[PDB]
Amino acid sequence: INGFDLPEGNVTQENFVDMQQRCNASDPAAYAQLVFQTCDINAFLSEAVEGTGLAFIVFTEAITKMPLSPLW
Amino acid sequence: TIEEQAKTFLDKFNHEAEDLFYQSSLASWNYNTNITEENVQNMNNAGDKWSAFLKEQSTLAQMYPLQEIQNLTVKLQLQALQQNGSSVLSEDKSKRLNTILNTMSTIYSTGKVCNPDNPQECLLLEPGLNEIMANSLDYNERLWAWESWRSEVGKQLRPLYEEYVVLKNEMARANHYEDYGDYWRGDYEVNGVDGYDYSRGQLIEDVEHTFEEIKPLYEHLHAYVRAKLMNAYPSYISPIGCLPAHLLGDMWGRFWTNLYSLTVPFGQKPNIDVTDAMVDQAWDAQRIFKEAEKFFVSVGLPNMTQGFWENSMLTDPGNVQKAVCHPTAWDLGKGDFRILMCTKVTMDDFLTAHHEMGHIQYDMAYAAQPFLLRNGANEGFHEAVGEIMSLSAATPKHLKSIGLLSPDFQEDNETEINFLLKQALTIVGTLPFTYMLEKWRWMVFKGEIPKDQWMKKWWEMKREIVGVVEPVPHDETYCDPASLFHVSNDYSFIRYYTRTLYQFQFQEALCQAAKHEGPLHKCDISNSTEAGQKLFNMLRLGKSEPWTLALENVVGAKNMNVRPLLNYFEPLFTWLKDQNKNSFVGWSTDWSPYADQSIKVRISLKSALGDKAYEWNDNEMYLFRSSVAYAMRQYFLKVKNQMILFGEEDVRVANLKPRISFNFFVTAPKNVSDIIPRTEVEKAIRMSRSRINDAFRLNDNSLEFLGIQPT
Amino acid sequence: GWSTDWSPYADQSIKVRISLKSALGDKAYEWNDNEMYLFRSSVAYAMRQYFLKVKNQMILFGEEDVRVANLKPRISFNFFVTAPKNVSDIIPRTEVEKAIRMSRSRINDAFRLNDNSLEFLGIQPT
Amino acid sequence: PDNPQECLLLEPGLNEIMANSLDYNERLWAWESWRSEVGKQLRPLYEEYVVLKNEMARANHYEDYGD
Ligand SMILES: *[C@@H]1O[C@H](CO)[C@@H](O[C@@H]2O[C@H](CO)[C@@H](O)[C@H](O)[C@H]2NC(C)=O)[C@H](O)[C@H]1NC(C)=O
Ligand SMILES: *[C@@H]1O[C@H](CO)[C@@H](O[C@@H]2O[C@H](CO)[C@@H](O)[C@H](O)[C@H]2NC(C)=O)[C@H](O)[C@H]1NC(C)=O
Ligand SMILES: *[C@@H]1O[C@H](CO)[C@@H](O[C@@H]2O[C@H](CO)[C@@H](O)[C@H](O)[C@H]2NC(C)=O)[C@H](O)[C@H]1NC(C)=O
Ligand SMILES: *[C@@H]1O[C@H](CO)[C@@H](O[C@@H]2O[C@H](CO)[C@@H](O)[C@H](O)[C@H]2NC(C)=O)[C@H](O)[C@H]1NC(C)=O
Ligand SMILES: *[C@@H]1O[C@H](CO)[C@@H](O[C@@H]2O[C@H](CO)[C@@H](O)[C@H](O)[C@H]2NC(C)=O)[C@H](O)[C@H]1NC(C)=O
Ligand SMILES: *[C@@H]1O[C@H](CO)[C@@H](O[C@@H]2O[C@H](CO)[C@@H](O)[C@H](O)[C@H]2NC(C)=O)[C@H](O)[C@H]1NC(C)=O
Ligand SMILES: *[C@@H]1O[C@H](CO)[C@@H](O[C@@H]2O[C@H](CO)[C@@H](O)[C@H](O)[C@H]2NC(C)=O)[C@H](O)[C@H]1NC(C)=O
Ligand SMILES: CCNC(=O)CCc1cccc(Br)c1
Repeated sequence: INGFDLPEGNVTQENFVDMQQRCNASDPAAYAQLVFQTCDINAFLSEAVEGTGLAFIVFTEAITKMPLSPLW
Repeated sequence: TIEEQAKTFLDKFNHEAEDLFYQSSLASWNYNTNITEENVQNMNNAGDKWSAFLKEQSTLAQMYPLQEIQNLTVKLQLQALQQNGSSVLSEDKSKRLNTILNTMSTIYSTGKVCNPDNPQECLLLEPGLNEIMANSLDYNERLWAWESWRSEVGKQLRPLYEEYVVLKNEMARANHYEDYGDYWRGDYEVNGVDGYDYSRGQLIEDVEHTFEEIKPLYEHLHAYVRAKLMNAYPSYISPIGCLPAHLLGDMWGRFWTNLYSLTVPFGQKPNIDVTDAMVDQAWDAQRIFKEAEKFFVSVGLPNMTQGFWENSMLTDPGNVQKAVCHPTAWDLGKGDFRILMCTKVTMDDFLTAHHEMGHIQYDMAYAAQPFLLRNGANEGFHEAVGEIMSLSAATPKHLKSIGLLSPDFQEDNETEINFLLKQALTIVGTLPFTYMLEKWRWMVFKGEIPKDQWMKKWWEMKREIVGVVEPVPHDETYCDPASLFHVSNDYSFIRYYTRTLYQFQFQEALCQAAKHEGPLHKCDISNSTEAGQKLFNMLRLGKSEPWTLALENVVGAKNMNVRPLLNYFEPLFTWLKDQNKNSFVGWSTDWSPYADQSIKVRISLKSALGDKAYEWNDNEMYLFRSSVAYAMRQYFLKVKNQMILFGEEDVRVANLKPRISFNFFVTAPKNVSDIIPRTEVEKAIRMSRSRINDAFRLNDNSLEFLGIQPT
Repeated sequence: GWSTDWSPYADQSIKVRISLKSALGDKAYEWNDNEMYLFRSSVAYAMRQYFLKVKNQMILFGEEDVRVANLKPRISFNFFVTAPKNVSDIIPRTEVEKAIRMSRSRINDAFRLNDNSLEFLGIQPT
Repeated sequence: PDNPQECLLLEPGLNEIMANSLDYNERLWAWESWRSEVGKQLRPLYEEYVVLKNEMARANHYEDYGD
């Protein structure tokens, strides 16, 4: 949306990959320089934590993104 | 039938027309040489009577169609009368259109630019703004005049041109035409002449194709001039970018001739100026005219009619009475040929004599044609003829043989490169300007360019085709094209482009007949009877036959070819490529003279406001510039303790996108040349960033001032 | 005799009270000419919005059309709006009140004020 | 304001309006426009003028330029 000044909210999960190639065709030289991470939900689950991290790195973080974080 | 009665009407018209026309032409000639209020009324009455007659005949022409007409002569004349034009539009529409035209012309003619320092001093274009854009080399002064011209007359013409385009399109469509641009392209279009048939759209295709052929030569010319402009204007031209529009040597950058002063190939090498030898030989305007006459006779073209000599303003009246000094080859008609001009003993006047008398030659040649067929094959034929005449006379050989140039004279290749570059500045320089202007107008008339994108596409085309960049961003409130005379005064421009091609084709063809063994650039078609014959073939033809056939009459072709133009500048081209060996040849359509101090600003609403997010409109943008002006004022009054009256107008926003991204650069309250540096602007931004966010209910994350980092 | 209070523009003039310290206390910026410039710009923005929305009329109102009078250390002043280039054409107080109502939030935001602190005498929340 | 090309000076154009024109709008235009265009241009000059004039008179043994 930045590298192509697309109207904010024009591109969503519903229309990412088609607007990747579309915008690629529109301006490939001005598309190649864009860098995209491999955002896959499944991997995020197989991302195990070692040691005591399930309480001090996974739960403690998830708590901060839950209202009543302090109570939680 | 009908065809017979159609001929009958045309015959009656031609006889009556010739006399009625004579009156009008004579009347105007009399006033043009007298400039007396009495003569004003005289010509006015004659014109009205003559125009009225033509109108009446137009109605009579309509009765007889063109389909059943088989004879081309009668058919052509009938078409030339049957043309309804603005008459097709309703009285109200016509009157409004006329008012639009008058207003546009009046604004252009009487528009004034007051000096920012002193408002009491206000310059009009012709006297003041022209002497700046042509003479002043001050970057600031040149920018001021350029920007102010478009910031005043151009803005006033903006709404007028818009309505003008609508009414013109209505008239053209009502006259059975695609658009007003299609209406104009009708000039070259040829129908019912097998092997000469031409199309309006074909003109477009031809011009575009030929433009590609001259593209490389222009690229080298731009690269060379760019280097020189960089030297004349240091830290103002990038060696890989376009050229600031206010540094092209004139108000619109139409010609690069003034740049010759700073772009001279060989400063040490001057140009042949016989203006002194002429005076030494006691030359006179009459003398130079006789020399022009002799030039034509040398190529077989006939001597000036004795009557012409009897009735021709060939010098300044300089008496109780005054006369228009503008060179004019008058053709009063009914075998009446005259020339009005305040000519002097000058090399330019000498060449002008050949040019003007060349037009008279064309007029005399097609004088036998029907009243409606007495004209150049197309709009670019008559002027081209005049041009080749002056060119042949300008040749050092011509001057040397006529005694104006010393027989012992030696034309150094450096002096020749000097000559060629000066000509390229006037010719190759105007080709992209002319092409891009007609392309823009054609697109605008046919609706290719929406009104909301007029200025947008104007400057895109300028950056790409012409390689010229605006020194300041101009939104649709500006009407830069209208700021030019021909646009503001409803005239076609493709004539100039086509003329240039035709001229070189004609010259080269005549050179071939003249058996010239030297470069075309220094080809002298003088003393070439055979070449005169070829020229004459089209000359006598007039409008009786198609322009494509007339091209065959001289050049021996149908469509215009730029190859002869390229051939003429081939020596210069080689030199230019040599000079541009080290330099970059081309330009960046991304370079801007204001991009350096431009701050990109992304506005995010759905991210921050989300639901109930206000839509960013022109008023939102108005608030933003006002907010920036506020910050600049605060910053100056606090950090520098300077109460500067910054205004939203000083906030020069650019590259607006649907992401609500744009680039802005703050300038001085009344000095476009004074642009506030990005550093100081960033300090102002940071000082009031909170307040700015408050104004748009946004935040540093949503309101991204790229480079201004929130802490 | 005459009263030195009647003015040809008083009729469509809106009185405005501004209470920075009431809504800000500490960190309460000093109202200067720049704050006034911002105010006139904010009013012009509102007039434009109101006209383009209610009247669909793109009228280019500028801070210069916002004619301010009787400026007091209370930060109270009387303003009226004129046509973009017509001193004679004074925008009627009714229209101006509607324009304010429409963008009042926005104006309050710009001065970190609220209906209470930004007292637009004659305009009230509901 | 309608036609920028027609610009009246004070001696004849603005004076004839202020002396003859009976149009509230026209009269208001002339009056206001005169002060807005020329009156602003004189403000800074008049300020300096006052300072220099007072200096001169003070140096000529006077309380002020008024004295
Ligand atoms: C088209 O019309 C012209 C006009 O008359 C014709 O030209 C003439 O031709 C005849 C026959 O040779 C001559 O006697 C006349 O003197 C000519 N008149 C003029 C004024 O040119 C021409 O022949 C016609 N051609 C066609 C195609 O019908
Ligand atoms: C110019 O005006 C004439 C006069 O009406 C037009 O000719 C007519 O065209 C229509 C449509 O084909 C016919 O129905 C009429 O009978 C024609 N009348 C006459 C007497 O010519 C002509 O089409 C118009 N041309 C333009 C340029 O609009
Ligand atoms: C065209 O030919 C004429 C005819 O000779 C040239 O006129 C002569 O010029 C030379 C040079 O001054 C004189 O010595 C001759 O006496 C002239 N003769 C006549 C009869 O005019 C003319 O100079 C030629 N022009 C060019 C460009 O070569
Ligand atoms: C005109 O021609 C001369 C003759 O060649 C050119 O002089 C040369 O210039 C180049 C570039 O500096 C040198 O490398 C050559 O050695 C020079 N040769 C001679 C014999 O002088 C001159 O540069 C040319 N001028 C123009 C039109 O560019
Ligand atoms: C307006 O601003 C411009 C740019 O700030 C001023 O032009 C500069 O003047 C200085 C001093 O002579 C030069 O060193 C710079 O090179 C100039 N800049 C450019 C871009 O040429 C200009 O003098 C100011 N004029 C006014 C009207 O205040
Ligand atoms: C300039 O403002 C004056 C004052 O409002 C206008 O005069 C009135 O305008 C309205 C609307 O056009 C009419 O209904 C009144 O009858 C007008 N008469 C008055 C007050 O004189 C005037 O029309 C405006 N002119 C321009 C140029 O906008
Ligand atoms: C006009 O100029 C003279 C010349 O200086 C002033 O006379 C002097 O005044 C001051 C103050 O009274 C004395 O201290 C000097 O000794 C005087 N000098 C001479 C030579 O007369 C005179 O005051 C000036 N006029 C005014 C009114 O200020
Ligand atoms: C402090 C060491 N403990 C851990 O890391 C994990 C403990 C833990 C996490 C979530 C639910 C439960 Br029941 C226990």
